[PDB]
Amino acid sequence: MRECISIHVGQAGVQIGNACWELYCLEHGIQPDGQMPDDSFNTFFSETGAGKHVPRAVFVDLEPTVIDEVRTGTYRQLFHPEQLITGKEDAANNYARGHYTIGKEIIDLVLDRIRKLADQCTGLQGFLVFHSFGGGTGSGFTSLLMERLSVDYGKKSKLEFSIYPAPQVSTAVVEPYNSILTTHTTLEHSDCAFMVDNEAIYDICRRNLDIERPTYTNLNRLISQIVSSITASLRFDGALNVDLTEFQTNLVPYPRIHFPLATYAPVISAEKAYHEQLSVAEITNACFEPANQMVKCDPRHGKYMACCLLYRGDVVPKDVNAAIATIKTKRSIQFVDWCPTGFKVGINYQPPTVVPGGDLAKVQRAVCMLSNTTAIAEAWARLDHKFDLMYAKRAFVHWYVGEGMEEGEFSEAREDMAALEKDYEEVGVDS
Amino acid sequence: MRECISIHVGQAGVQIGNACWELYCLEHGIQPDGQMPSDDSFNTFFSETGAGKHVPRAVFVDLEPTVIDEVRTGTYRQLFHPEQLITGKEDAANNYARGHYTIGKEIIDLVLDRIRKLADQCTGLQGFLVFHSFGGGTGSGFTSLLMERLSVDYGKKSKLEFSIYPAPQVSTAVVEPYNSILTTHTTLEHSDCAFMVDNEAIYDICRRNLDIERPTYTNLNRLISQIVSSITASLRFDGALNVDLTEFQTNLVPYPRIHFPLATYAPVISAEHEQLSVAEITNACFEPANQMVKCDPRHGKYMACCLLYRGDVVPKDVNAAIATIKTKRSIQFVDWCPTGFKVGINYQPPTVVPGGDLAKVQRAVCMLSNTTAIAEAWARLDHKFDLMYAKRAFVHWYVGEGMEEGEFSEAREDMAALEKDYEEVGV
Amino acid sequence: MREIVHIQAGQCGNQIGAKFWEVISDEHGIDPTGSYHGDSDLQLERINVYYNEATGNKYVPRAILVDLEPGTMDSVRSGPFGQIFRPDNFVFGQSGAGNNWAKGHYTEGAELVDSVLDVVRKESESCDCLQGFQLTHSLGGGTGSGMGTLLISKIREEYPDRIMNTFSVMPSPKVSDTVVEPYNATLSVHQLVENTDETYCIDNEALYDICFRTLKLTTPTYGDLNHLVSATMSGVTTCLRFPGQLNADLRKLAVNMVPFPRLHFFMPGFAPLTSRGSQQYRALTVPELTQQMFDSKNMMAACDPRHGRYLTVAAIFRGRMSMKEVDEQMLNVQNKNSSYFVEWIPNNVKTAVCDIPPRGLKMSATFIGNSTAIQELFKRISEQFTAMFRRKAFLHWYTGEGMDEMEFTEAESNMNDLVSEYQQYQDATA
Amino acid sequence: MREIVHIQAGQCGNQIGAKFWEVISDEHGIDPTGSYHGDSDLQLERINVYYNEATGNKYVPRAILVDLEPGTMDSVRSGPFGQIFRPDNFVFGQSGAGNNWAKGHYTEGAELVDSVLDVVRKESESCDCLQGFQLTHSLGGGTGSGMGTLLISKIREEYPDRIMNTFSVMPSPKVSDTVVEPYNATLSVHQLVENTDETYCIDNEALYDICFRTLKLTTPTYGDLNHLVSATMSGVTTCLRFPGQLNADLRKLAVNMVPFPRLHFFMPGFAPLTSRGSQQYRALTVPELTQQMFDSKNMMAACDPRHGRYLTVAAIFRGRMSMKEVDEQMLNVQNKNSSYFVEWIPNNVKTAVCDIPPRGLKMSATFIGNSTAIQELFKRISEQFTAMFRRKAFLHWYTGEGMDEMEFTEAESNMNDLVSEYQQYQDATAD
Amino acid sequence: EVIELNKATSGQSWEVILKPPSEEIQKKLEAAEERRKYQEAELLKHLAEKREHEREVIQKAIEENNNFIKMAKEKLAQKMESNKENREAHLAAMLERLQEKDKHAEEVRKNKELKE
Ligand SMILES: Nc1nc2c(ncn2[C@@H]2O[C@H](COP(=O)(O)OP(=O)(O)OP(=O)(O)O)[C@@H](O)[C@H]2O)c(=O)[nH]1
Ligand SMILES: Nc1nc2c(ncn2[C@@H]2O[C@H](COP(=O)(O)OP(=O)(O)OP(=O)(O)O)[C@@H](O)[C@H]2O)c(=O)[nH]1
Ligand SMILES: CCOCc1ccc(C)c(Nc2ncc(-c3ccc(N4CCNC4=O)cc3)o2)c1
Ligand SMILES: CCOCc1ccc(C)c(Nc2ncc(-c3ccc(N4CCNC4=O)cc3)o2)c1
Ligand SMILES: Nc1nc2c(ncn2[C@@H]2O[C@H](COP(=O)(O)OP(=O)(O)O)[C@@H](O)[C@H]2O)c(=O)[nH]1
Ligand SMILES: Nc1nc2c(ncn2[C@@H]2O[C@H](COP(=O)(O)OP(=O)(O)O)[C@@H](O)[C@H]2O)c(=O)[nH]1
Ligand SMILES: [Mg+2]
Ligand SMILES: [Mg+2]
Repeated sequence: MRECISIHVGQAGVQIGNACWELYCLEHGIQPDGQMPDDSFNTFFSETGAGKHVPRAVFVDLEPTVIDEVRTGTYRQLFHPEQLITGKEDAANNYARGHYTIGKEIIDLVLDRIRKLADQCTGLQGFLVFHSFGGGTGSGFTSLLMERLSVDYGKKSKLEFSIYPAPQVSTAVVEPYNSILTTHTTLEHSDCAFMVDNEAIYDICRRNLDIERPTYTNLNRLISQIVSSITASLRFDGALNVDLTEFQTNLVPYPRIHFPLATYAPVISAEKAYHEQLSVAEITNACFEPANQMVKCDPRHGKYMACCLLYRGDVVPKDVNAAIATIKTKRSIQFVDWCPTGFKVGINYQPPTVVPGGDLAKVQRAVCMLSNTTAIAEAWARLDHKFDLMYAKRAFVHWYVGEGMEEGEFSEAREDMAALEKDYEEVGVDS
Repeated sequence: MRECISIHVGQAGVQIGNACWELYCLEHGIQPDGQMPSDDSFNTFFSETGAGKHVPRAVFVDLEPTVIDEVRTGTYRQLFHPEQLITGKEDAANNYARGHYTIGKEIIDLVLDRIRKLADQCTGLQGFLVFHSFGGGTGSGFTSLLMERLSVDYGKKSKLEFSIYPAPQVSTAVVEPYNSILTTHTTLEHSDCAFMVDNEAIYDICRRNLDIERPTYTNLNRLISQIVSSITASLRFDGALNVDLTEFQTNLVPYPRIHFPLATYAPVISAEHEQLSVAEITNACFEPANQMVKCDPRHGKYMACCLLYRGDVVPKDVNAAIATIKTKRSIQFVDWCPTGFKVGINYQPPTVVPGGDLAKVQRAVCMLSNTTAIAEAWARLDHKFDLMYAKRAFVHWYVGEGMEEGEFSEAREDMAALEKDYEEVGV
Repeated sequence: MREIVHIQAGQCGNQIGAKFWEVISDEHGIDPTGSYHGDSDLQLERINVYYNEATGNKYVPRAILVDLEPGTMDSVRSGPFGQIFRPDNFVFGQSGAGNNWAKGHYTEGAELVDSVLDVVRKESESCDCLQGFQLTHSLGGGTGSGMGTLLISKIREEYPDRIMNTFSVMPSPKVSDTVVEPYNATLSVHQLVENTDETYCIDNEALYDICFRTLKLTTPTYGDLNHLVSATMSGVTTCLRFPGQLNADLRKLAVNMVPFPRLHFFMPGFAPLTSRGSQQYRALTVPELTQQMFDSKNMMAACDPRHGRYLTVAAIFRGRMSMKEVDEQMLNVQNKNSSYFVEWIPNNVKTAVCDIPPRGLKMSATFIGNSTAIQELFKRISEQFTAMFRRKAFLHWYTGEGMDEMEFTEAESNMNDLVSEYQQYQDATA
Repeated sequence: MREIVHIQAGQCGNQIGAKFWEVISDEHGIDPTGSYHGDSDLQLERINVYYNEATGNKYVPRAILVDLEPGTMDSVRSGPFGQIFRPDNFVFGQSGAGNNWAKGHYTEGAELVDSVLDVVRKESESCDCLQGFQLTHSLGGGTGSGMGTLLISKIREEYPDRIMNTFSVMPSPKVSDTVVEPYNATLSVHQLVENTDETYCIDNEALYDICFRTLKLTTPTYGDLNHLVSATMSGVTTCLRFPGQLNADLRKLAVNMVPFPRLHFFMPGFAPLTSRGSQQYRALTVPELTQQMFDSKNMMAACDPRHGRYLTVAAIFRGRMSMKEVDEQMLNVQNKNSSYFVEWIPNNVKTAVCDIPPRGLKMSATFIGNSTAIQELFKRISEQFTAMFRRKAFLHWYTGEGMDEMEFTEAESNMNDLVSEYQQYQDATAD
Repeated sequence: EVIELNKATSGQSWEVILKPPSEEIQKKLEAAEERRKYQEAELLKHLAEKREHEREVIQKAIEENNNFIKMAKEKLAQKMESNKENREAHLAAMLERLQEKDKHAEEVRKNKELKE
């Protein structure tokens, strides 16, 4: 009952998926071989007659080298070989190759493997899709997959975890093109999308974890903690739970306005030894500090539309209610005039788990806030500007047109982004 | 021989019936098992079985079983045949329309069949005595349905009522004024004589004369039963005044619609004082504190006056008492009626229930007078009706049970005509 | 009129419902196994109203537990009196309603409703004389609100001859779970106005204010709020559970309290207001009990009674006290506050006295008032509804289930009519 | 994307091609017999990109040697690594091209092209995942230029789906007095603009100037020039040959370096510049390495980068060094020389670091720049072309092979268009 | 004046005058039953209209989902068709350019033979 199928697309999707499933195994006491010496964890893990716990997940990439590491790694026994799907050559950082040229060759196979997982569900909640905005596969193949999932599963909820590009850790010059093209194509097929700005995570690792030059492993371990907080409400039976349907109804007022800002606290270096444990009020207040956000933007000069607080660890409702009561009296946190009771709270008793050999310190209690703010439209503005700089000269466009795309798709996608930025302006206006 | 069938409808009718039949048993020396070790006069109210058992010529009816179930398991359970105690499944929920139309239709034929069985055992049935409240859904609704059916099945027979008029101090429902006017309208042409008992008058008599701080229905009913017993004593003993039911109509009712006599009783003394004289108890008959209905006869006109004495009373003392009342009091009769009194004396003294509140007395009197002052009771009830009906408050509960809104105004118009009739007779 | 069938729907309904059964089981001497271990013969006289007698001389609540997710009912089963309930009476889905009235009423809940009705029918058939149904639910969620009102509709169709009574918890931003609570509440009130005979309005705004202001609890929890609700529910049903002069039944209550069919929303009140666990060091006098029960601070619906007029009132005093003193004080209240009682409904205040006091109190008083001031509660929901609906905020979650914007406009319109109806009788003169 | 097929045409092509295989064979631990005698497991990880594995655990270059005269290919066969090449892959004529582009493209070379394509086809079919082709040649002669561009055209027709990459040696009067080199170069550039995806411009003018001025060799020979070419070729293919974060392939390089299809001529650069068979007594620091590779003296094309703007840059540092220091220095270069990088191509400088340094150096840096300053090279060839064509000098050599004067006019016109397109983007602004 | 002295074993009576003077039921019950029966019938018909609306809601939800699938199927078929046409055209144009080169090369070789 109430199953969730995770789909990891391209390098970023796959590598983040590795970090998430490794963490889930530690949280639930599942060994790398699938043996588990609550039952809520069955939403993410199926069980075989041999007692093996297998992830309800599919890993897909157009090149084999990333997924080949999963196939030969520590957790190779965890996944059925048919859950790990690879092609021969990648999308060469081109949205058009992930969507058409290369993607078309593997799409049917992927949908068949997803159908097999869906058949094992007695009450499928929906899908969780992990991908980058910048990759040719992460952008192109994900768009193609989302469109096909809407045909095969109608209106079934589809949630994304999208990696927003950063110059500090970029892989291609055309990432802004792939980001706008995938955003345009996926917009009507996604119900809720959690964006993760790689620059925000990079900054958090440098400032809060004292890592001079963060690696993808450092970034992914932090991301996995946030993804775990979002999914903990589905994998554990706590005091107050939030199902996928409760996330969407509480966070998304308008279909297009579906990009919540995630904030997590506390992020403490393992090497720090005198810090006494932070209270519910202290960690809750940290959720309104820009230094703890997953996307770089300024909510103080924006309006809130929704606020969801996901606590984990030693947390009691009395302390949460007191912390929320003081947030309500803060003039510096402005809600839109059309939203009378903007809060949804969830509490999971299981404390935050930390990976052995990791960078994060173990804490008694943590919280992840998912807020719907007009300030997130700053992330779109920055991406659209990069797109405009290149597109004004038609730089690199020939690579996409060479793969059968029409130049008109670029302006159609960009017009949709301009309309989206306009939508965020309009929702903030008083009635 | 001339028999009388008593019909007790609803909680008030049944519970008063318990008090009356308990008192009748004590007065006639009948035990709770029906045995009478012993005067044929009591046979008007009691039939006899081949086993020597004396059984009341009575029917107890209620739309809910819990009140009559107490009779079925009580002290006097052996006195009544199971067929005389009739119950339904659910009550009228304080709704006249529910008792008269919806729930009442389900049990009416059964009740008439049980009454027909009692009537078949009579060699000269006089008529019926009906006990009921004005406020109850059953007491109001079912009684009016029963009275209409009795007029069809028993045309020339007399029907007398003992009706409990509602009081705020002991009320059970906000819609009692609606039920009272609806039943009064429907029953008016079917009743020959009706004795109203205002619960507020009985309540105040218990507080004032019996020192009971908060009277119960048992206290109220025991006092009511003494008055009912005084009225019916002439039918149960070899009397001379009010010896048959038709005599009540003859002596008290000059006009068919104006058939509501005012009852007054004396003395009411706490069981917890030298014996009062014929003059003292007779003078108490003209004191409003001793009336069964709250009103002021001093500002009204009499049409008839009946004095019913019980106990150690001789005509010489009664005549002397009346002679002094004439010279001291202003008691005004209508210009078309003789200023006078019909007097009855029954040598049997008043009986009191052992473990009761009333003191045993050597002599007592009950006055039944037909006075226009009783129209004050109608005025009070009509006013309460008007306040609610002006806003149509609660009317949907009656219309939901099949009654039409027009029946409310038809009933109210009849009450307005009745109040006008008392004014025409008393002016 | 004897048996009542209790139904509890959704998280709130099952939480206050479980507390209700804990409270009255204690009063009736019923332990968590269902065995009677009391002393008074009066505890058993009318125990058939809420309990069925099972083999082994056990007493089983005539209760049906409903939810679209297994979570809350697992918590009920694990609770203190969780084992007392009939296991076959737990009817639950797996999907949940996601605080969506449309999911509870039209889609997920409509798939479970027939399973519930089967349990209702089974309980109803074992009644010698069923008087009606009593539903506990919130109006802000999706199951209690959406599925609860769907259940009421289905029950009215199958048992049109029985009374439908509800304990409806009204939402407040002071104690909120979802942003769409005003939508769910408006859509539910629209159903209640048409399909219930009596509704007890339990306002979370009032319960929070009582806990915060009067009881001085800086951070009130649902457990603190539910202590006030269980106290009210125990009080309001005392006349049904214990023998008394008032032969109390559900129909007679509606007949005497509801002058106009749509105006059947009652403002409950309680005195003394006590906090969870903390021991009341003094007994309240009859005059204090009377003053407090009529005090706005003691009302369970966030409405000032002095802003309207009482159409009708039913007051119940519990504990050993002077009935003469109760009568004098009640008369005094009416004479001194005559301008707050409609003049056109004579003798509109009924008082009952029960010898058995509740646990922890030597004497208490419960109040049931049909006041025109309740329009303030509906105006509050209506304002919250309009603030969102004017921007069509979150509407796609309801239209996604097949609902039309027409249905929102109609529910809002009907609630606005209900408000103007209360105002009409507030202005009405003798 | 794994295997690359190497082709070397003409005297120059075979000479630099042989040096390329000598250099990378040494780096990969391959001896002249084809046996692996190295130590590092990293030498073999991506060996398959350039080498086929033969029986006896031998490694054979996936190279095809072409020339219209037997002379050079006898010298290759007799050379140090001459025996490593597959004997069936030597395809040669007898006639020669006599530095006549028309002979290589239309007559003598057209008679040999099918024989070459047979060998290309055989090599290509043995590839699990062919990336593309790499051609080494000069543009001044007749075989490398004429037949080389004919080969590109034929290969493009048969494998339109693969990448075509060339190492093109540009002529200079300083190095060769053969008067018709400007004709052959213009005719070749005309072909390259249309049929290659990426071309590394190796200018003999730059190589001569480096040898003469910097290395102080009064009389530079081809062996001296080729030392700089083999250093460049080793550097620009390091990412393809060794495992790295950049999952380097030929297509991803084109996609990220070429914003406009015709502008695919790269300016390679190297640091430190060293002389043949000479021991380097000192190691160059990261700041020195960075400064030098962006300096005009270190460019393999005779163009001053400060006379244009960089559209895109790819840098590769080799040797054990601080990646933090490399990042700081690269950022410093961009911040201090911001006016030499186009503003309308965000994030247009990519850096890679390989632990393996080249032979004789503890650390080095290779640079690949797509600069608008390359128009100086084409303007130089164009001026030399016009000087001759205005007099119709030596034209009878070409018309004697069937060519028309029209073809000369068209090739000159196309190269003049290429120049004005570089100028257009040099002048382009963000606003 | 005392008149009419009546005597009996249990007591006696007299008068003292101070001063002289100067199918239809069945018809009503059946008409009320028809009103109750009519009211109930109309209320249950009102509830039948409610059940009809409930059917329409859950069926509208199904129809919107089907239309969403249908439009997404058509949009995707449109995208993949336009892309195949474009790729086919780009490759066709490339091969035509190379066919022209082969025609030119033959002309060059033919021209060489004529120059002899
Ligand atoms: N946080 C994070 N970002 C990553 C990771 N891997 C790549 N990225 C980012 O994702 C973008 C590049 O997309 P990729 O996922 O690597 O590529 P892909 O989806 O496999 O697509 P192609 O290889 O182009 O076919 C850049 O913004 C990278 O910095 C990872 O493991 N974690
Ligand atoms: N004196 C007296 N009045 C009574 C008694 N019981 C009830 N009443 C009054 O009768 C009125 C209500 O009528 P009930 O007799 O209780 O009710 P009902 O006739 O059985 O009808 P339902 O409404 O169907 O229960 C009120 O004014 C009561 O105070 C009683 O034993 N004695
Ligand atoms: C009297 C206080 O009782 C509270 C109470 C709670 C719950 C229930 C179901 C009942 N039942 C009930 N049966 C009869 C009545 C009843 C209630 C109120 C009245 N009213 C109020 C307005 N004027 C009256 O006489 C008259 C009768 O109430 C009564
Ligand atoms: C940066 C190392 O480049 C040396 C090099 C030489 C030869 C080849 C075939 C590669 N291949 C290759 N695969 C990916 C890339 C690549 C190169 C440059 C970039 N660019 C340049 C501007 N901004 C970028 O992110 C992004 C990706 O280059 C890379
Ligand atoms: N007083 C009270 N209100 C509650 C309780 N639990 C939830 N609520 C309220 O119920 C509403 C949400 O409905 P809920 O019953 O939780 O959801 P459902 O399961 O979909 O019916 C909100 O107004 C909450 O404040 C509780 O135990 N007590
Ligand atoms: N750098 C370099 N240039 C060369 C070499 N050999 C010849 N060249 C140049 O190549 C051009 C002549 O082409 P060449 O390859 O000798 O003739 P082909 O055999 O007809 O292709 C002139 O620009 C020469 O300077 C060499 O080994 N290295
Ligand atoms: Mg990748
Ligand atoms: Mg009754």
